[PDB]
Amino acid sequence: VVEYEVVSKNLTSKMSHELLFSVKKRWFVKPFRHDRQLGKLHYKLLPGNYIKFGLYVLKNQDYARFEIAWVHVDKDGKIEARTVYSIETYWHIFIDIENDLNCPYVLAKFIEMRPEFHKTAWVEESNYSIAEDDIQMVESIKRYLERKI
Ligand code: NI
Repeated sequence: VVEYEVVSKNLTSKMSHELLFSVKKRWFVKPFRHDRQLGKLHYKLLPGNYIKFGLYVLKNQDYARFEIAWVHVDKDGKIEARTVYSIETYWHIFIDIENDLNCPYVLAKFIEMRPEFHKTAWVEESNYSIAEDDIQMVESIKRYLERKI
């Protein structure tokens, strides 16, 4: 195993919401600890491939930046992340995606698991898996956001 770290915080002015997805498990990774105090999620990741989903929101700016990063972990414990996608848009539009009936579910779910005020977000025990592989999946999200934006 190897310990990794992302941000999950929702304050007065901004919100940084990062979740990490398991490429193999085809659903989000169950985090071993959450840090309400410093607004952080702590993961114990089997060496493998992982997508990190980033949502960054300046509320007062009605600003939302959504990213997707590829997180590669080797058996030597070495971590390397890279962004593969990024877009910037109105937060109001992003909050609207939650209620979009015909949308990329994992996306509608990520958004939906955003952190409650001053709390962190959380992930639930699951064996559930989406239909598509990580490529299709990412692409479906991209294809949508473009039409959405
Ligand atoms: Ni490798």
